[PDB]
Amino acid sequence: GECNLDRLNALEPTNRIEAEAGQIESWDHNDQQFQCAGVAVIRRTIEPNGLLLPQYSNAPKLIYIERGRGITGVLFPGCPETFEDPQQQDRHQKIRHFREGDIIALPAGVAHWIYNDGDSPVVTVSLLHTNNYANQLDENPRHFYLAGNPDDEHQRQGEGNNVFSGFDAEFLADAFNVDVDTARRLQSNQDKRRNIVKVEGRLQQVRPERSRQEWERQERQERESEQERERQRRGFEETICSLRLRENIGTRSRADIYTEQVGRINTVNSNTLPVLRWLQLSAERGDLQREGLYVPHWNLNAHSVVYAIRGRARVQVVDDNGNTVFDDELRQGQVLTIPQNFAVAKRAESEGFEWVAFKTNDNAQISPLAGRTSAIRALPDDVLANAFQISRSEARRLKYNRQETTLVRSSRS
Amino acid sequence: RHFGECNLDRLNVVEPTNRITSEGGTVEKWDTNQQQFQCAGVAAIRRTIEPNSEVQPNYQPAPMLIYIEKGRGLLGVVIPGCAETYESQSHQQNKGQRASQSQREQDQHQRVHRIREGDILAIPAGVVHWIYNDGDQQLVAFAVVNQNNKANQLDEEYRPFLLAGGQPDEHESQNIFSGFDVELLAEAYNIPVDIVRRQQQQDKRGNLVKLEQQQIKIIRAEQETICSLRLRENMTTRSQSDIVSRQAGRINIVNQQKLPVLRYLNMSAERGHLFPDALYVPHWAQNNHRVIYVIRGNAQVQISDDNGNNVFDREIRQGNVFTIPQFFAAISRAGSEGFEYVSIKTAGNPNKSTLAGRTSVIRAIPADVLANSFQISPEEAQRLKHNRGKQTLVLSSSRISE
Amino acid sequence: RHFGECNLDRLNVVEPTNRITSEGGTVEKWDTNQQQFQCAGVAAIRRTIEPNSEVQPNYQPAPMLIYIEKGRGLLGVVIPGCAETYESQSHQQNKGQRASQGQSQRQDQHQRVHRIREGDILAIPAGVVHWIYNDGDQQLVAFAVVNQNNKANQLDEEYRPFLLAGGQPDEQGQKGQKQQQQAESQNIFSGFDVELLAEAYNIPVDIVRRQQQQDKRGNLVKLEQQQIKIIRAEQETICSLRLRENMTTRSQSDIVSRQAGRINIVNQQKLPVLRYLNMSAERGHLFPDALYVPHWAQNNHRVIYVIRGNAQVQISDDNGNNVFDREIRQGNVFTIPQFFAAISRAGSEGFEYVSIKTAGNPNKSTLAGRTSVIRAIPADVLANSFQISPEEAQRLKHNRGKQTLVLSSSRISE
Amino acid sequence: QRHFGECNLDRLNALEPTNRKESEAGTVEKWDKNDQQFQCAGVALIRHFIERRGLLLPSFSNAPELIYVIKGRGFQGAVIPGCPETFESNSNRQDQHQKVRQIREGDILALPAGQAHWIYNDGDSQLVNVTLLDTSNAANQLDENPRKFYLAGNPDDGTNIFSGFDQETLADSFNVDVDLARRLQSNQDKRGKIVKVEQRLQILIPEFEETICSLRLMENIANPRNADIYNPQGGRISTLNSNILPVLRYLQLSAERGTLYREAIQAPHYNLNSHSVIFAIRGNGRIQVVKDNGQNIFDGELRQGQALTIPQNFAVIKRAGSEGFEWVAFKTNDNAQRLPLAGRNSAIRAIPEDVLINSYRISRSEARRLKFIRNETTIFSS
Amino acid sequence: QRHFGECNLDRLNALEPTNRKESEAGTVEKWDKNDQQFQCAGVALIRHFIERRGLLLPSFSNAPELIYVIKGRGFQGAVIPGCPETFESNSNRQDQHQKVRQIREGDILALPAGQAHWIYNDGDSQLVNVTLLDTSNAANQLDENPRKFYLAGNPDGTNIFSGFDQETLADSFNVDVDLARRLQSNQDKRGKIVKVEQRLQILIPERQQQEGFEETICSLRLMENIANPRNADIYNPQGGRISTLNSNILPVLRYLQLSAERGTLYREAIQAPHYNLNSHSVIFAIRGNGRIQVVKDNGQNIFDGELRQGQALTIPQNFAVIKRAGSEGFEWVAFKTNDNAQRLPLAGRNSAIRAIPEDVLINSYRISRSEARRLKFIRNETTIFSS
Ligand SMILES: [Cl-]
Ligand SMILES: [Cl-]
Repeated sequence: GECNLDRLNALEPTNRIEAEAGQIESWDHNDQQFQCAGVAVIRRTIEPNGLLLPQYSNAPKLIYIERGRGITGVLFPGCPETFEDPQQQDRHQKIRHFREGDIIALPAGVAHWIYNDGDSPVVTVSLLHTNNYANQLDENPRHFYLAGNPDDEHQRQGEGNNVFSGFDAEFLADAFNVDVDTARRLQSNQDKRRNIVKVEGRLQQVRPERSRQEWERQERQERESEQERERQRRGFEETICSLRLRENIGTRSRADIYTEQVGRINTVNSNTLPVLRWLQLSAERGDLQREGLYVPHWNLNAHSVVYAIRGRARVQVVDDNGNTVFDDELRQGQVLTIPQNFAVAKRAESEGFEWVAFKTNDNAQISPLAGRTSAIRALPDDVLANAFQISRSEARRLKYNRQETTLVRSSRS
Repeated sequence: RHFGECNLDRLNVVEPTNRITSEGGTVEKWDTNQQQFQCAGVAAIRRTIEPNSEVQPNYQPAPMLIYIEKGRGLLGVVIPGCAETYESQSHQQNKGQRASQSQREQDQHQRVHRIREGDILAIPAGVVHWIYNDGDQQLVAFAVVNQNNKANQLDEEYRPFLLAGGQPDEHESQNIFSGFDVELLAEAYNIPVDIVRRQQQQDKRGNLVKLEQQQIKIIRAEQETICSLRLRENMTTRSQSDIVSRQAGRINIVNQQKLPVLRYLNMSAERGHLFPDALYVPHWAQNNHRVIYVIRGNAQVQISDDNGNNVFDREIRQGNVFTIPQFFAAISRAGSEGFEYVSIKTAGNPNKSTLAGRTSVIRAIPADVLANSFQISPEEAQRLKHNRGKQTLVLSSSRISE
Repeated sequence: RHFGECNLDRLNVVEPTNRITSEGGTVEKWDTNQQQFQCAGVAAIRRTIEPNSEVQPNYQPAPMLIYIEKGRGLLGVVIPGCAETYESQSHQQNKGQRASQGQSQRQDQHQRVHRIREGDILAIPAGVVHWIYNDGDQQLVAFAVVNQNNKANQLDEEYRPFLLAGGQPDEQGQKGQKQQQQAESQNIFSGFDVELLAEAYNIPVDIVRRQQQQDKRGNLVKLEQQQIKIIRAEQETICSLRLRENMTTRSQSDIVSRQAGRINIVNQQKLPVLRYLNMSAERGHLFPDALYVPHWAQNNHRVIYVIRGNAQVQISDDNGNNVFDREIRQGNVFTIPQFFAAISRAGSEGFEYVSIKTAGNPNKSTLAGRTSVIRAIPADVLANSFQISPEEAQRLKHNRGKQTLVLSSSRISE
Repeated sequence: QRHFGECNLDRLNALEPTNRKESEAGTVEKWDKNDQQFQCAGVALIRHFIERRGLLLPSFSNAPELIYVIKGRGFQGAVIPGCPETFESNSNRQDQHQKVRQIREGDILALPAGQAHWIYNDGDSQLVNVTLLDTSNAANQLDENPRKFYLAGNPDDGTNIFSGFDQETLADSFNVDVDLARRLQSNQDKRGKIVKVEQRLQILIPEFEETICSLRLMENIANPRNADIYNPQGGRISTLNSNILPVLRYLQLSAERGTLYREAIQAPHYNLNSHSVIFAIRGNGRIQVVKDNGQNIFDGELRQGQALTIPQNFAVIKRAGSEGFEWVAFKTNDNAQRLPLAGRNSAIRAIPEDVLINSYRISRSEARRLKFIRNETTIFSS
Repeated sequence: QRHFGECNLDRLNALEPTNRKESEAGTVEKWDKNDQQFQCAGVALIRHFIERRGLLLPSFSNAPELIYVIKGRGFQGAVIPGCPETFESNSNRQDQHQKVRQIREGDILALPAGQAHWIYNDGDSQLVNVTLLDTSNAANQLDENPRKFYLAGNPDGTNIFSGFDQETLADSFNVDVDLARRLQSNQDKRGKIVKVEQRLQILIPERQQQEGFEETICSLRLMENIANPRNADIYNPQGGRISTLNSNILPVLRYLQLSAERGTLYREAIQAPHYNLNSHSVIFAIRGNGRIQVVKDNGQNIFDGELRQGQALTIPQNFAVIKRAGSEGFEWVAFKTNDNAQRLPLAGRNSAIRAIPEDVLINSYRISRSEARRLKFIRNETTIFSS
């Protein structure tokens, strides 16, 4: 009975790992609310020139980039290395660039590294879906490092904590056909830098730096023009191995649902990012203005793990007995898990509210209770009338008075 | 509890839990309660079938893959609803019929497969199967059951249902017909009670029985769609291999892209041949647990977990069984006689990442990322990526020439 | 055309349209404008490769199934993007690289090769480069059917092989490469500028000149010496796809009639890549005087290749018209169009055949025997349909007993 | 896919409702979801009795359900999230709502997890529903409890989903006066889950996300024109799976409707890939169930209104009494598959005589009789 | 899959537009859809020039299309049948429509057959589109003509409403006959691309208003940027970069059965000789120039020339092709006629020559072993070759 939850709580990180060039914070995956939903949550902060060591996990990950910009190398076994220096010097797999607003999907068992090549910190919030079918190992989240000497993110031959440390140095030297001293160093037995390490100088790799700067400068200038106009208005390497793993759900200009002056919701799911079909996960990015109201709704086929990015919202959650199981302000940095089918509404405070919600299904569905497209509107007038002991005229008010779908201005509350 | 969640700091080679001596052979069971098997969600059975003996038909609610280690014989698997397309209708019944023939009015049965050394057999969950050793040597079958397969809606208890036979007594558990009322079964089959009485008899013979009566009226190929599903595949690396290193060995991956029904079992198998002192590159399986069965030779195997702990460091020999958990890293070095093994995995499309060699994830990482990650020079990083040259999964000794 | 729409009043066994004699063997082509082949939308090639000879690597935009009638050899098929996992890196190679303290980015490796043998069927995906090497005792004889109407072929109906090497045997102002290469079929490298290829491959122009030379040896060439340096097994994971399957009915059969014969049906439920080729094959062995039950194919055309013995075959169309009534002998080729009804009776020495089919999941309806559509009709429906007694209707349904696809003679005992 | 249970069973029992909740216009009966037979199958079973003019108020559940209409007739409205309203009044003459379906005896209604629906009894007498709540379904991400989230009324005698919200949030959300928003919470409604409509119900009707709005949710399994198996002296069976009703491939559920004639036998068999939950509609039948080790775990009768769970692969046989026997069975997988053990198409018929001869130590004449003497399939005549 | 066309290709020419239709606010150019290479590919190619404040009126086509944004920026509104309007004004103080998306240089937009859309130039540069209309697609059950069904305006009345009686229009829309006749656009002489009044008002975040399966429909992504260097699939600092767009990047493409490629060759660099396994490739030259050769089945060269900006060339399925940029580099988009189009390189890493044993090459070309090893291994780059 892991979802018999009489009260929900806004949850903050309970463990923090400090490393040489960043830190890692984890929420308590043993909290009944995370057990109910089958997930673990972690927040990684990478300083400029910081390198998150190559690693893989037993669970698929959806990473939201709250702040900063950088590069990530996802390691697809058997896929050709298509980024290479000119022949006469290095070759490696494709480099992906991430920025604030990006969602990154990492299948279980796929190794990756991440590097902050900007001037401000990278902050990434990750949902580990430990209850995922792809994880036949352990309900607890596990992290397998390929390099370095990490601390366990959910606690606080070789002596190090990466996988090479579990092998005899002689075995590794033989396998890699390298000197035994070099194989010993694979074990990172003397490394004091923990999970995120500092790069001296610039990280060298094959990537389109020059053209990328010309492209980002062009967009910044288009953002500038648009901002100004607005104030004036007053082989198989091409296919599987090229699989897209990121989508910018924060893009200012994109919306799946939008009420002018009120709010917007952007969603990523398998209809937009194909790999989510295999991860069985999705995400939404929500922004509410002052008085913006996300009307009462329920998630039909998913838990919704909400991470408050900034601002504040009064959130109400109701279970199957009509009990209010949450009625409080959700604050920046906190996580609220909304169990599948529970009804929820969110009303921003005067400063507004932004959130990202990770949903435990490939194409998570919601049903609004009020407004256009709502469950109430699908009901016959006379079903409403007899169900609530009201007239058919009052029933039509409940159905049509609110002409927006999903997001609307709330003046009373 | 902790073993179920693969919280093990120490894996061991798994020894058969019990031995049943039947009239026609011996059955050894690796039960689902061994800690390594709790982690992997599997059970195993080794059956040694004497010449001219058969196994008693049985079914179970989880799928399994069977490796024929030795001998030759005949396998029956029934597929409900499929027509019986193996038959021995004679000219004399043809002529008898036409000479005066309708509904009110010598054998027919479903297809039987010749099986031999090196075959892998796919038994879907719930399908009835039986085996006949018609050879002059012992037939040895090693089966791994995926107790955690989606197909098994019961639980992790290994639960075989017998159509015939029972637990042996001197060279409880009885067949399902014993639980039915005798007269009701007779009426259902429309047969004399005494035939049902013989079906329900306590059978002290066991799970495997001598074929006292001759068996040459079984229809055999060597005398449709779902019904046409192929169930056996020869795994010898010498006839088919995905990786071949001239001086190191061969690997043959039998997944759903070789044997279609493995898509639905969500199970696969690998056969490997390591020449003396060769290695299997360090690696981890991304979407499957593995049960390894050593068929020839010996090797040094090491396994590491997510905290850098060595969890396995053993010389394994012929007949040894051990588990490699999903996500754990493993490496193998064959002894000076080489090494041969079969690996049965809990995915129909298994995927692994290798760490050394031509297709490794290390070669996929920029050298300068490796340099900073391991605190080595870019030149040391370059050798990590490139010193193995062309070899990927099976690696020649870098130490002992030959 | 009347043929392209299968409005054929008579079908006949189809003889090879071209015979091309190369240094290393012979190529026989059944070309697409044969009337039977226009109906079925197929081409066929029979290749007989002399021992220690190789086919010149080639590819084509339609899928192909290849039956190995005799011999044994090695098959190569390239899958773009798959790592080359057959290699012969040597201990001396390894030692050298390590001890130098200098290995970095700045004796062979190639893709998987398959042992093929008599009785094998080979699946060649459209567009895949393939080559054959006969390293065995006897001539290697391969019979290939190419599905020109397959969805993978976006070109047109003319059979189109592209040669990486070899050519025809015999014992804004464009810049004139077409004028230059001429000096009636060449490999694709002859169509490219010499200097461009040299730069692209980073090799001296001399090697490119030899690549582009007109090669009068043909499609099959004798090898200098035995190719001992090829690595062989017996010396998304599409790279692991199986492309060969042995059809011998004695090793596997779906239908076995002790007194009549055997059928082995190789569809996508036995060889998974057939799902994507949307082709399949069947091997049958009929005992003397046995029959193949009257039937029709619901979702495929069939090309039949007679591999042993002989039989009489009849084919009927939707008019009750006999469109085929011939005695068929070893080596004959003929077509059964989709939906046409067909029956065969083996001769005195039996009959073996291979059938190549334009569906990965073939479906046929039989008319006589244990799984026939006739047994599925109510007896009184048969009685009124045929104007026969209910007694005769019953006999139609049950006189053939437990046999379904392969039927013993009802009139001659073994 | 499915969530696991504990299937160590020694004795099955024929199960009747253990809890009964009375509403103004009907009763809801609950079988004991805690029973080990239901925990093994991973399901709960519910029966609704809806009086004339009675309305089962709109609700949704975290468990997918199959609802079998045992008797009566009426209307169902399923609320598809995001789909337009395609039933409407003639605007030049008011009402507008999503499509409604007539339902009647024999209908199976399939409801995905989280989908709201209501039901109205349009007939003259009782409308009786029996619902299978598949709590171990992959689509139920909560736990074993099959919850009912009511959009209206006060099932607990607020207690609908609107009761838990502040009236001010409700007023703003619907854009209505505060007194009208309070009525949503149904605080003083004492009528329960099933209520009498005023007069007659006024309704518009003619007189995975991949299925946007157009998917069939109902199909009749009792109609004898639909029979899959028929023997004039044995009975008839009709199966419902994704090859008949596409939505069942997403719900991973099947159903079977059985009629045995007097003294007839349903062949001994086992369910290859699912549990089977039997609900006896009418008549009575002797049933026998046998577990993995050959032990009989049920040797008794099933009568009207009783339920019996057959775990996956357990062997079962049924023989009707002298008036016959009718049931519906819910099966916990898409395309549930039976393997008969006797008769045509059976496992015994597929095994060579020579193997049976050695298995049972019978002669060939006895193995021939065993294989071939019952020439019927699945349903055996008396 | 596709309907078939004639592919007896003896000669290819670089192709430029042959028809042009001028509107008041732009220009629509059509390549010759009856030139043999487009008939063989089964495609038509079109280019729109949309001047500032120009509006490409709403229309749908029987052909699925891929639209590449050559230059500029604007908005696209696709009309998904049956889906609710999820963009709306704040009613608690007007407009309501389906979601609109900002588009810009390098965007590929995918449009199923039969689906209406409109495009607006929101910038000051001309907005330039190159659209591939896939007329042999299984989705096109008409014929090889790529038809445009206009919902408004007078593209030649000549929109869809023009052919209905106004009484039928009046009753259907429930409007007066004055407004119904307006639907027919009988007096409109502006063509297909028209100037909006002042600036177009539409709902979009931070732009405040003033004064072929359906199983994915409603939530599909329809656009992806293939020119952004950060999305490169292949990159060589002295060769260039390639980016492929297929159903593993954009799920709707699995139902359109189309792919695309965006290439940039640096000065003098080479795109390895190769062929496309499973599709035709329609190359449109975006900038610079490239030497290109195409070879057909019997080894004969059928194209030996240059491709300059604004020109298009078709490489039929399996024909071999090589490209070498000029001294200023070469940039193109290629539209490919299958889901998950795949290239088989003939030279370099991952190529057919490299997959073949040296011994076979020795006998194939009559070269020595040292020649064979150099043939296989001397170019160690993949796909894009440096200069
Ligand atoms: Cl990406
Ligand atoms: Cl989009």
